[PDB]
Amino acid sequence: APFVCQNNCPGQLFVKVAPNLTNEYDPDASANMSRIVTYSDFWWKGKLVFKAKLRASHTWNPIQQMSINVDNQFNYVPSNIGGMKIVYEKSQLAPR
Amino acid sequence: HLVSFEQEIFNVVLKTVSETKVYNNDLTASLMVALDSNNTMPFTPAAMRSETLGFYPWKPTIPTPWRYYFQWDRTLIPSHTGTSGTPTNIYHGTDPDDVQFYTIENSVPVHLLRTGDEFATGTFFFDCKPCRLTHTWQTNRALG
Amino acid sequence: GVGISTGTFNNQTEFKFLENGWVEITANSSRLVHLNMPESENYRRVVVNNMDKTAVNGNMALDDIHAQIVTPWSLVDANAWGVWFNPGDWQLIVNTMSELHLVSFEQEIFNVVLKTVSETKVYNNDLTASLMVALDSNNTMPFTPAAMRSETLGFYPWKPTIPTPWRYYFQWDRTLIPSHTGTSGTPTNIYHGTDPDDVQFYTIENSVPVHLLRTGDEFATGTFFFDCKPCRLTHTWQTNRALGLPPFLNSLPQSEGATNFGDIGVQQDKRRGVTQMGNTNYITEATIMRPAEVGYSAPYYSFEASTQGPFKTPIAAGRADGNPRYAFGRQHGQKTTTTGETPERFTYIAHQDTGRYPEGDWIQNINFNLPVTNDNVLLPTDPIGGKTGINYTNIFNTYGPLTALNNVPPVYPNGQIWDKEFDTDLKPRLHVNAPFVCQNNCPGQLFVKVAPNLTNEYDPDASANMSRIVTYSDFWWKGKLVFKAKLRASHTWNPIQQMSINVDNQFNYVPSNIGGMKIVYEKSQLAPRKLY
Amino acid sequence: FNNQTEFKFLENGWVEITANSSRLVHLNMPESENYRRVVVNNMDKTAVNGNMALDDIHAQIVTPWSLVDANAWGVWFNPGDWQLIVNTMSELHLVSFEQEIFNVVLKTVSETKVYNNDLTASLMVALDSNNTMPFTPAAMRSETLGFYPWKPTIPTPWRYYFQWDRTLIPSHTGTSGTPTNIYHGTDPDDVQFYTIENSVPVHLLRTGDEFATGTFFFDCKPCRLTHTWQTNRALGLPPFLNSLPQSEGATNFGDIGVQQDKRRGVTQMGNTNYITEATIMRPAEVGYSAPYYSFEASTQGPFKTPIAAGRADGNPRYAFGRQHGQKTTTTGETPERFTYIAHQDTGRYPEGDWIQNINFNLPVTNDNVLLPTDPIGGKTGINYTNIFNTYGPLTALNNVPPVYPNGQIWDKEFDTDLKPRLHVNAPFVCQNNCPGQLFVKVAPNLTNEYDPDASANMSRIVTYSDFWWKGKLVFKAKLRASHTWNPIQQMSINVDNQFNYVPSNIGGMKIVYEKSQLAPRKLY
Amino acid sequence: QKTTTTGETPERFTYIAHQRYPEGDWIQNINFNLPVTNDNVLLPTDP
Amino acid sequence: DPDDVQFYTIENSVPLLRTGDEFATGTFFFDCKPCRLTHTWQTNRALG
Repeated sequence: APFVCQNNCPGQLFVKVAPNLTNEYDPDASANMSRIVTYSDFWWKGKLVFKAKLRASHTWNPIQQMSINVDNQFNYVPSNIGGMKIVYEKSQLAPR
Repeated sequence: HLVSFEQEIFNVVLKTVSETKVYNNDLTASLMVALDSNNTMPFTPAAMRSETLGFYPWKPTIPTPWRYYFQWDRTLIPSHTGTSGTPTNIYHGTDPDDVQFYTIENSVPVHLLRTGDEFATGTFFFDCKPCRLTHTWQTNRALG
Repeated sequence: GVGISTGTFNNQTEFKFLENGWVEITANSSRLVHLNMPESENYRRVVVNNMDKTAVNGNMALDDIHAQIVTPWSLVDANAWGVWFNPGDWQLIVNTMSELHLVSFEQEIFNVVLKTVSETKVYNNDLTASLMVALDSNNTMPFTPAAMRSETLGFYPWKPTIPTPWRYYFQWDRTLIPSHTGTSGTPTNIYHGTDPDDVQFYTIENSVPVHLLRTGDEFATGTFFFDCKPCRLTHTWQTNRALGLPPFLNSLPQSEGATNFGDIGVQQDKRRGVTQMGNTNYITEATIMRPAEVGYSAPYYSFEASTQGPFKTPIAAGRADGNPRYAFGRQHGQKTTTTGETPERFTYIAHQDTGRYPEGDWIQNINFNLPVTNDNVLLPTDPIGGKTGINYTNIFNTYGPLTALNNVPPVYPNGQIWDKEFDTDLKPRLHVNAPFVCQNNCPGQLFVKVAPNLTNEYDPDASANMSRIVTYSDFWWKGKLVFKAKLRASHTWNPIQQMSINVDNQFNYVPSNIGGMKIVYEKSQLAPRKLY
Repeated sequence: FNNQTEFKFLENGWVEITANSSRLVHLNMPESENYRRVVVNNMDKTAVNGNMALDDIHAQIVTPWSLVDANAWGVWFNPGDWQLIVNTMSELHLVSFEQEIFNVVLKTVSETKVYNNDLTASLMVALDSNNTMPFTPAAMRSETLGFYPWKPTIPTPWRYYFQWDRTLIPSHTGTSGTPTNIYHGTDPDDVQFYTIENSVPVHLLRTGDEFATGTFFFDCKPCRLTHTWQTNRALGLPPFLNSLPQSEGATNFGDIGVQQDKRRGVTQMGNTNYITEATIMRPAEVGYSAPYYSFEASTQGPFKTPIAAGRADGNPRYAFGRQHGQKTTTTGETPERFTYIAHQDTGRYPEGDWIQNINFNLPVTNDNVLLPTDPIGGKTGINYTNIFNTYGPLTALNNVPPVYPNGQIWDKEFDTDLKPRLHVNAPFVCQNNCPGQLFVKVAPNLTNEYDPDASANMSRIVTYSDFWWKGKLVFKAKLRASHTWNPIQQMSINVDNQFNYVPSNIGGMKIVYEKSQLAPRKLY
Repeated sequence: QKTTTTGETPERFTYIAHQRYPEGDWIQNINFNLPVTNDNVLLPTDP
Repeated sequence: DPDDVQFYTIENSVPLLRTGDEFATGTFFFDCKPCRLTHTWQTNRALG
């Protein structure tokens, strides 16, 4: 990663479904618990916040930059049957 | 820089399946949720197994089924193809004085969420140094 | 909780006759709106190519090629007069008002209900699941007025409504070279190209915030205020001959009968006056100067081509060869008990007399012989380019610094109310499609989508989309469009034209008690207005 | 001296660009102090039949002054800075402009040659803060101050058009005789002779003193660094596709559902039923067909009727020299040239234009349609799309992009009562008043041999000057945002274009055209 | 990966980050015989 | 290589003199750790 938390990081978030125990089960059984077929779905939301410094031009020459071109164009729009992709993108472009 | 982070889980629904299949709601049972707020459990991000939440907004996602990697004892002497015989390749179990067992239910508080309530991770903050999105070409030949 | 409804149905439109000759018209409206789930949640890029009907020569106008991003969301668009005012209201406003403004607009969704299908089909409420709703309050999405396809909400209060599935244009290249029946060349027609310069893929989920409603809570767009210019409910009759002072008459008709006429006494070259003919002495009403030109001629049935294919050049006014033609279905005014697929159709023959008559006009040489020889005059029947049916008026254009024009009239029920300004640096002077143009921003388009009601069958790896429980939603939309309008006046001695229920048209309004209703079109501009 | 550019940041995402530019400026004394009324001619070439387009006849007042003009982009921004301006920002406004001049030098030549110092004499300078002199922007002739800081540059000798009368009746190859091709002199009512000496007060400068302006403040409306891609066909709501595809691959097109004559919608023209994407009503018109390569005759001879946006025709072609961006190591006199194929889709494509008769019988027959293939006036080349004009009240246009480095920045609004809606040459047009031009001249080092009775030019010692110049030009601009899931186009250094931006072995340099309006914008 | 492809094969890539060359360097004897003799230099070619 | 290009000029980056006038810098201050003249006596043979 580019960042590492020195003291501590944000907490690890765990989720589990409480058992829908059937009436036939009781704890004296040796076998695994008999449950009703159950599933849960939920909506998640979060907000990372970054601080960033806008660059400034110090060379005379223009720097390399990330750009759509004729070749890579269709990577960034869906297909007929609803496909999507996310092609990788380089991340330390400007010459220091 | 990293500055702040938060989460919330909201608009929960729990459901059950009746056998064709028919789909029904649940309200008495709960979605169990726990936040390891002090990094007590072994720190194990999902990118190691490549199972973080999906990247497209307009699609459901699955959370990774969690496991943590235990203590164990094993030896393997190297060899290369064309060598005769078989190397010493044995598993020995565990060092019981280094073994540790972790469980959520005694390590972390649990919220029994239901179809009607939220859980909100508090606004965390970071101490991270500047990342710098630029690169250097100068080798040792190009110094001075 | 679930048990309590939240909002009240209301179509009761009311007239507040405020002070000093202005009336504030609160067009409340309400409908029941029915959504099915999307066909699939994935955004699809689709491209259409009717090579079949446009490989045949001479079918240049039939072209339908385009690309569009078929989108899971649906659009709830009220931008049509029929959604707001009933025929009694329109009778009133056209007969009694002169000028009209657009003040403010509001929306709220309430009483949302969501249902799923279980085995014949048996239907139940899913009290836990959700409807997604999203307002583009900043107009980040491209403006897509549904009236141009007759896809607004339905114009009847009592009958339910279905909202249009949303889609928007995505850039394409095409050249279609024209050809006639009997051209050998088999012209170039190539369906392909998207430039990287121009790609714009917009998604609701990223571009705007979204609310996840449940059966029990409401969404309300706050009061958005328009800024627009006035619209005139009155029409101008003076084409250029009827402007200014008429000539003086020396011999008035002595009889009462219309078969006799009055005479100018002074011979045509002895007359006084001002002219725009530097080398000719005759003064005649076809030649006397006038302050400026009313109306403008334009090349009629001109198609022109830019990067995205050929298109019809719009014209600001008509004399039918320029007046708009409308087409619409059961939900928008066709007699609802009719079988069959053919949309009802009308052409709005506007009363605005500032049109042109391309069989009436000619050009003649600067020497200006009065009895023109054939070589010194270009009649509208003469060929151009050797073609027999094409004449000079098809190429002609008189638009100038001098040409005055009226705005497009309202048209009831199928016409638009508002449109958005083009984001060009140089703005056009009028819009052919709507009377009012939002200068700053238009009201946010409102989008809706049944929240995915997943089965237990979803995974990261499945190539197929998620296995959806078949789910549908019905919600009660309510809108409040507030107009402001001045009352008419009575300058003339003799009464203006007014809308009325003449005995023949009567049973186009009162319900054909077999079950049907219709909504016949009404002229919007009735009274005359003096131009100069 | 300064040539740094500073990007100060303001509240809410505006940015202020303080562009500094400085130069070492060289000026020889005039050939003569005589104002000259020169009539200029190419009589034989324009009198050969068919050569009307090359008609150069004009009259001008040659002046004993030079013009210091900073009115082009390359004076102020370098390729590195222009990248950041183009690719991060959506809108741009001019704020303010000032000049100042410093470290004047003044010398004479004597006889190898000895280059004397002449601290006694003076350099002559005139700031036209009163906007008296007719505006004569050097960008159109590629004569601005040079687009590099380091090497010196020369200010161009100044001149302005006099009035003239000319007629040139056109004729084709093989027409009989020579058509009426005459210069009729000038009308007395139109005459305008100006002199700097009675238009502007003149400062005298020496080695040891300096000059500075006040800050001109601009009133201009925004230029946009983004382009509109939608034409008429892409406005509004697409038709609903009843039969969506079932496979990937471009061969699997989608099919709009119900037949042509039975679809719903609105059409502007209505004697026939068909609602199609060509015929569906759209809110307005983007662009317009201008009559292409129309030349019109004035009192002062023929001229090209300009066009608002191009599709090559109508797109601007710049010709420029070594001081303004041609590779300075080159020898010879052929100027470098580029045609700026602008990004805007506001143009028009004449080969797809067609007209058809009112009746609209659907598969059209030859006698009821007019095509670009078809003659007008018997001329087998010229077709109706040349004489066509569809400027109308519904036409909408986008002001001209910036052209870097040769393009002009600001330009003056014409004094006419009815003013044009856009200018062809400059993105910004200044309404109330415009930057005062700056003129420079060298005072005569008269010989002792001068007297007023001699009718030849005044005898002078060979004199020349150089001086350092410093302009400061301030812009305000707005930063863009990620309105869309895809990345936009951007300017970049790549394997092919890298050597354009870095010097040669001899240390010469070049500057290459950078497409400005580079990000897409939602039109409707 | 393309959401609509079938199959179990993952998509792979490597980050050629903008920023050693083992084939291009050597270790030699301290005495520094400039036209170096075989025994006095160790090269990447050498087993 | 195109990513690596860094062309610089004094005139475009950095902010005149004659006989009888002068130039001066601002006064700089360092924050370096001190240099020391001590001799470490432990060697490959001598340790502890």
